[PDB]
Amino acid sequence: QVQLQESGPGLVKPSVTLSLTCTVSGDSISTYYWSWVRQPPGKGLEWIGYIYYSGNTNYNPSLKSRVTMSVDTSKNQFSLKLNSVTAADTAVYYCARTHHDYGDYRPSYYFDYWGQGTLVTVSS
Amino acid sequence: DGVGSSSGNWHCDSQWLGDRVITTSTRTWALPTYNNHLYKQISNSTSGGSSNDNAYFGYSTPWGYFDFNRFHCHFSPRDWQRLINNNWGFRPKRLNFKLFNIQVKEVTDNNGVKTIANNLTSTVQVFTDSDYQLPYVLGSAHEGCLPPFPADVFMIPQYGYLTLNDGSQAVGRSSFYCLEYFPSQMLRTGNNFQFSYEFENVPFHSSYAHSQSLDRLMNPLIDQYLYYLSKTINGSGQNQQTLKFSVAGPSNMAVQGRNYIPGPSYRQQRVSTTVTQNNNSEFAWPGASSWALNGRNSLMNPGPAMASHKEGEDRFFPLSGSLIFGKQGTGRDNVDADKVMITNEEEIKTTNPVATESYGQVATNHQSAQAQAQTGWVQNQGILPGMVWQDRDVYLQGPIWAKIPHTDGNFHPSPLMGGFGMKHPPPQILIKNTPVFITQYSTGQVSVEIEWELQKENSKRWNPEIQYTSNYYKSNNVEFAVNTEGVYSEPRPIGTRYLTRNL
Amino acid sequence: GVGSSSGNWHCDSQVITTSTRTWALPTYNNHLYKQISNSTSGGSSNDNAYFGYSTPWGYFDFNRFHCHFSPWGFRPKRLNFKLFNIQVKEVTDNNGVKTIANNLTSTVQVFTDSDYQLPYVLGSAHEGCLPPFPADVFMIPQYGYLTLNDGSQAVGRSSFYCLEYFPSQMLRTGNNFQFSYEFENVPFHSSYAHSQSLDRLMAVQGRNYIPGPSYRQQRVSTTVTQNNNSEFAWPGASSWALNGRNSLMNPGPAMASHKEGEDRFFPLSGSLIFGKQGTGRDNVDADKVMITNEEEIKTTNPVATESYGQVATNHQSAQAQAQTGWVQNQGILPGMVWQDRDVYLQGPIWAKIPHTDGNFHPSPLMGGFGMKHPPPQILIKNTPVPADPPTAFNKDKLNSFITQYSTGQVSVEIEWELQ
Amino acid sequence: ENVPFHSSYAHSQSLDRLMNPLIDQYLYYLSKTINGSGQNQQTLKFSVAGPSNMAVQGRNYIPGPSYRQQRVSTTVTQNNNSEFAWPGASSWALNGRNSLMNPGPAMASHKEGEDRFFPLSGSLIITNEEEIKTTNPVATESYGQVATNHQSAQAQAQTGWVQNQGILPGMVWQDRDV
Amino acid sequence: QSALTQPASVSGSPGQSITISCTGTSSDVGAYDYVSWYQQHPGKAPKLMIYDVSNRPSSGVSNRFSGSKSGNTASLTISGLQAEDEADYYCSSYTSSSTVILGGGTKLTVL
Repeated sequence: QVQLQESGPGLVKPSVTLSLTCTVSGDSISTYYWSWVRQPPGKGLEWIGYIYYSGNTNYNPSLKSRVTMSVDTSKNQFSLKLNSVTAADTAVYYCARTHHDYGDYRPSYYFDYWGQGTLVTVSS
Repeated sequence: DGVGSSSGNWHCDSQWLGDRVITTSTRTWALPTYNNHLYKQISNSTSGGSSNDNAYFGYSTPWGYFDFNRFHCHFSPRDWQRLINNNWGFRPKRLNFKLFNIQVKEVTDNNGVKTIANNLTSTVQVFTDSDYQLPYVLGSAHEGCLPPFPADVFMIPQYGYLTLNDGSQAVGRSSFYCLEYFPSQMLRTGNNFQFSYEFENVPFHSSYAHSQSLDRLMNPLIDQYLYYLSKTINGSGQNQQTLKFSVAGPSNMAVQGRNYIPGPSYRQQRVSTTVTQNNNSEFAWPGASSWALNGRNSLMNPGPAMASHKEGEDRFFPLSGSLIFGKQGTGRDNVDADKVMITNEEEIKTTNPVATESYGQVATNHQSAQAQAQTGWVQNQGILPGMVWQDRDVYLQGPIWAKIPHTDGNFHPSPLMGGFGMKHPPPQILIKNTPVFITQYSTGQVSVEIEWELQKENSKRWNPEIQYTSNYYKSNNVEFAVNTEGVYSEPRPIGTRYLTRNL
Repeated sequence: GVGSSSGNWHCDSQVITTSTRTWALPTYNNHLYKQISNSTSGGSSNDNAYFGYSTPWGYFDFNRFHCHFSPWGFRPKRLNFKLFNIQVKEVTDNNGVKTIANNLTSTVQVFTDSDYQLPYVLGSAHEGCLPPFPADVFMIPQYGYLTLNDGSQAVGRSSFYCLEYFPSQMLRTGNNFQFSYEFENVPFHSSYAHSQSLDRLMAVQGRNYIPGPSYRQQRVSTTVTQNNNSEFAWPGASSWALNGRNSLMNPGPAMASHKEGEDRFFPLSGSLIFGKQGTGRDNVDADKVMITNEEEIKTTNPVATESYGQVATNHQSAQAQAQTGWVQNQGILPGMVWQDRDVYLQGPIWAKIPHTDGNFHPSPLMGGFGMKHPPPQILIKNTPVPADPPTAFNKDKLNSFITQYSTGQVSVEIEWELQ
Repeated sequence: ENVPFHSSYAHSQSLDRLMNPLIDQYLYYLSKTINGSGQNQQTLKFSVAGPSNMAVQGRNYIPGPSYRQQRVSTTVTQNNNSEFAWPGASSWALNGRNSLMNPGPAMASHKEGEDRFFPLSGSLIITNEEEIKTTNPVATESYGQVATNHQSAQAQAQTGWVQNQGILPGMVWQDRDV
Repeated sequence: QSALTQPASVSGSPGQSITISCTGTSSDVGAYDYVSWYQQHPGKAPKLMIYDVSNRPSSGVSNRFSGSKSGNTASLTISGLQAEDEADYYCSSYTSSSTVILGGGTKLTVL
């Protein structure tokens, strides 16, 4: 019974970094990867990147220069930071758990749980 | 006893009685004639001998040999589960081997067609080396074993051996062994072969993971009566030297005194499974850990037993520090990481230093008024008094035993790929078709029966263990079973360490 | 019964030593098992991170030599242990004064772990020992244990033990408890100093054996001026990393405290340091503590602050001058011979060899007798007595107990073999 | 008193040559780390351990313990033109005193095909221990190389030479001949 | 890396099997068996349907969905079409550069 919940701003001015947190409830961050996926309205899904409980992170190459993620295991939540948000950044941001079996060397590519999603608007 | 009288039956089962398990496997084998009945010198320079490190000299023999030295020969995946979930340890006891239903087929090739008919008077030669006089090749983890799945027919591998060399050249002290110089037992189609073997006493392999770590063994509620040095200065300024001593207690656990320290380390380079985190250069060979012998460099593989990675870092594995199996149908050369199965030895973190980390630090000088204290890193550490360590894990795909080299001295003879080291392991069993040349080959049945001894757990742990389990999954195929084409596969490497113990 | 004695005081040494003390056992954690971590303690740091449990149980620890002794070789043979004259006292704290009265019916639970199924905390050199002077009344220390942790958190391999789940013996004020224990065979600890040195058995002569292993310690002068003006307690200290946490190397492999002539130096973490009577907990000067020295083993063992020696770092040639380098740590070589660490009046007696695939020279590094089956842990608690429960039924566990504690006597008789 | 037989034989096989030449190992090793000749090339490639590349094969046992020694040539010209008899020697210090490591841990006197060289303090005087070369490491050589760092996209992988090596589980060795 | 390619829309009459394909390079779909499919309804989060090319999650996915892969192309087959079936579908794969890439998605309409 993992339940993801994320919170953040509705509206954000341009050239301002965007911060978003996601709280895992009913289960812990544990040994799983934790990903951020954004969907612009009427557009396809895009994988921003994920973070692991030990802080190891991987990001989308296109967004890699300006994206920072952080996990906090005590508060049982993880967050996302985006730099220089513009018009393109407006999206629904989902925080989805990415399946990973601890201890085997198997890439973790797919999302078996999802957050409700948050709508972020970049506008002046 | 005759041509039309079966000389043996088919046994394929496992019996669990008390503390012992008796597994019996039976397979169908096929023995070609090798080297056209000849003994041919072989060397690197017959292959071109590209490198000094790869230089070898030896001989290839017409004889084949039976290799049951992997666990999937003797254990179904259900038997292996029933074992590793329920037991703290196991070890072989007795071995009973049988060869029977010998069938020799003579082949006649004329134009495109070929005829295969029985050759009734033909013989097969089979003997065991029970004095260990032949070079023992079964502890090198070569292919050519009995198939995991009982319905497969396997080809008997060819025997060969290596002796002293320089470059590709032999030397005066090199040996040559004729395998006809051995009394052996010849079999026609009605004869059969058997012998029994007794495993020499070895320790139980530890099929468990420690529930405690070597540095945490203390009572967390109580101070030690030992003191440690907390401060060498009073504050900021000239001439502040002092000696202060705090007592070691629960708040500062890194400074408490301990009776035992982690086992030895020989550092490995770590490779990430996320390739972009790895360096953009060719470091497979140049960055490897190696040991030089007689001027030749050999990779250290897998090496001493050490945790594959530091906790929270599954992605990294030591370059040569692990055992890497193939998936069913994997290629021989330059396969991708999804084509192989990399074992993980993380269960030994509790007492073994991480393989890709330094052992620790030491002082490099004498501090004094003018000189600051200086520390180096220990990249490799050999045995020190008060070390404890775990041996490497064993796998369903992995080897069972190895032969301890006959030598003046050795330390902790356990083989570095895992399993049970023995000065008198199960003997080699050599087999060939007696020459007549007429094209000829044989086939038949082999049964191998091993008694195993079990060490049960009495554990008082309240919460449930980790067990090995199949997931409840919806898949096109079921794991550890044939596909729609009849090809058996072993999806993942299964280790022995699930149950836990106190340290 | 109530009006009789279950045991007689015995305090004599014959070699057979006997000790007897008076103890007082409180109730720990209000009769509960509580999960502890560095975080419950304020969160600490990475080297200090731990996860475990604290139990209501206490335990007896006689593991120091001054418990059994008043002021060549020896080793324990047999152990005899008795517990008697148990008194369970109750406390009613009412306004100005607390009232203490005998609760005659109450029980005390005791069991030994003789299958070694609990985490074994006795070999960690903790306080809580029987006091060295026979007339002192000591408090019995609380039992707790540590498990696997990734941090302040727990992994799925972390285990939880309940001590109520062992069979134990219940003792009222008339009942007593005894068990006997045989020590396993251990070598005689060598209570002597060599008269000869390994090298003088002359620098260039050939020799059959070599000095033992080393892990070099930093050197500290007891004259403060001769030490460097910087903070090097931890930053300059020898350590070993395990699963990504650095633990100080303490005391380490047995090594000579110092070279002949300089006795003002001590290895940083290489020695056992003890406190003087009444010494504070934190930041006490060099006079408040006692710094041991292992000078006597300097015959077979290298100096802890000295390098082990030199090696060749290259191939000399007509173009190349020979180069050497200092060996800061040396593992075992065939042909080494060494001496183990000395035991002290104040020091530990035995330790538990961890259950592992392999060990080398299992003798514990702080001194004493390394054992697979050491003297078992002896666990004790006051049986909880509930105060009056409600008169309508409720499913919750009972959170209200009578304030209560117990006292009694402890005798421990160890036979010793001499050389 | 009860003692083992002195071994008076020479092994006909070497520690790194124990395997069967004809048959491929079922184990895999990491043969290639980059696609090559380009920017941002990173890949993991594995190959079956083989007869062709015996150096990378997994092994149950490893060579015996070594302490490095200086190498001396009988020919005067090959040796350095200086007095390095004591300064270049390998020694162990006990109680503030340096004692020469004579003879020292058993090690091969020289590599195969190198009759001229002898360890500075290594052998009894000039005997040779070429017989134990198959199991024991040469006394004038590094034991091997270890990794000295964590590689990364920023940092190349490094190694260092092991001049002395203490006992490791899995080591085997021969002792010095009488 | 570059995105997986899918047809913009597909439609099928109720009760008839339909297939959606996604094409990728030899580095993503072609090299690995790491392909997953997600089904998304408007105003809701995507739901995992296929993982590991043909595997389905233990609960919440009917047996009417099946994944498959050939060469550089992966495919999602829905049979016995229902009204609930119409949704947006996404291909997703694990690439050679250790990153996750998805398809553009295809909208499926049931008549």
